[PDB]
Amino acid sequence: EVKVEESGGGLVQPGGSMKISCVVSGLTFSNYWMSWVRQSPEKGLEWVAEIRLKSDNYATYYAESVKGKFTISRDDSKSRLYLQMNNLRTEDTGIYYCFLPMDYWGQGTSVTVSSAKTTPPSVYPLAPGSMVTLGCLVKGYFPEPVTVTWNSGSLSSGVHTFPAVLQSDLYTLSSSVTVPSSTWPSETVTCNVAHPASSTKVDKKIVPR
Amino acid sequence: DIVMTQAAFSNPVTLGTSASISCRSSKSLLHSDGITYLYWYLQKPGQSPHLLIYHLSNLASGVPDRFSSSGSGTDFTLRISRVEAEDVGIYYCAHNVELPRTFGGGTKLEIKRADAAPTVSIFPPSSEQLTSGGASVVCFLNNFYPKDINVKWKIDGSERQNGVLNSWTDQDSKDSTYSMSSTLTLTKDEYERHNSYTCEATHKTSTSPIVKSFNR
Repeated sequence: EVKVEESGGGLVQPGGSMKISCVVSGLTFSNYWMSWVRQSPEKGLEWVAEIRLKSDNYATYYAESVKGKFTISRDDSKSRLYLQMNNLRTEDTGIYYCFLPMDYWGQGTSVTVSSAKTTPPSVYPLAPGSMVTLGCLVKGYFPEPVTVTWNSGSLSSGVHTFPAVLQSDLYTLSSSVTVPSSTWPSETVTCNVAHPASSTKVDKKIVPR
Repeated sequence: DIVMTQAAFSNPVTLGTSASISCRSSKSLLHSDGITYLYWYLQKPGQSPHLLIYHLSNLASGVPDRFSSSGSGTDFTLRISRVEAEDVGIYYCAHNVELPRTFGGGTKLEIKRADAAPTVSIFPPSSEQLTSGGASVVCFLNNFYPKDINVKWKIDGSERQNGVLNSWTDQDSKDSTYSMSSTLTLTKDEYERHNSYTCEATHKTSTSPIVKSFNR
């Protein structure tokens, strides 16, 4: 039905600019108020900008925390909402969601504001020296996020991925998969890792040692 | 400005019994039109927020009738009557009476379930990592309950402390368990100066640790 899908996130240096967007389907975009809400661990959910309709002369509103720095706009013809962000600071790091008050949220796009450089992950297989537990170690990347899937997202049961831990400007995480020993290694188990910031896509097959 | 206040946590709730999450506002959300403009959102682990309740008591489309909400202009209560494992997540209150739009800090629902020992797996460094000059030893402590747990590393029998990084999952939406990874990271050079590598998991489910080891 209603689908809200953000894009444009990434890394930028303090003082820099970024423009993010989202496109909405399954409703008539031009009839809905649009806003941006960001989320971070230290501050929670924070509404930052909102735009009204053509009939309201596209009236805009901003949180005090960002007024002067953010500009919200919409292209009704493309069903696309934008957020232009200037003089970004590290505190502006977070997941930015399109939020159509009050009913709909997007998937989020991640924005990192940092002087550290983008670095792609190194992906390593975790294979053992009824059931068997395998894994992938995803090491040495910046910024977040990565996505980890197994057998291109097909293998979904018995999976969990651990939160990344930052050390020394680089993140490491691992993902765990538990399958019947009748299924591996007789059939293949492959972890798929994507780090969009470095535009990296890596598949690592787990092979017995 | 309106401040929405809710507790970060709630008492762990047994499956099939009721949970109750509170919120309060700094200003009445009861409008002259008779509607109390109070909303509840759930954010399940790894997901976006989704609307549960609008206008204080009305269920969003698809939301189970296990969910219900009541309140005044300033004090509100979300009730989940017979909690399921799928219900874990963070529940946020919000108002719709003014800009800025503000949210509560979120209340995390935890499920109390039967104690479960971890399943422990240890993994030697990959040949790829070794080629690169690195050596990470990984221990998974999977699907245990309750959340508290301790891991100890040993190298050739002696406790090793530094170079170890730990990470804990959120409570699982299917089995209500927790998991933890512990990673010991060494240089290839240091790794190849020792032979035996051990991780030991201590959990309330036994007075003995669960010990996993390999020989290089």
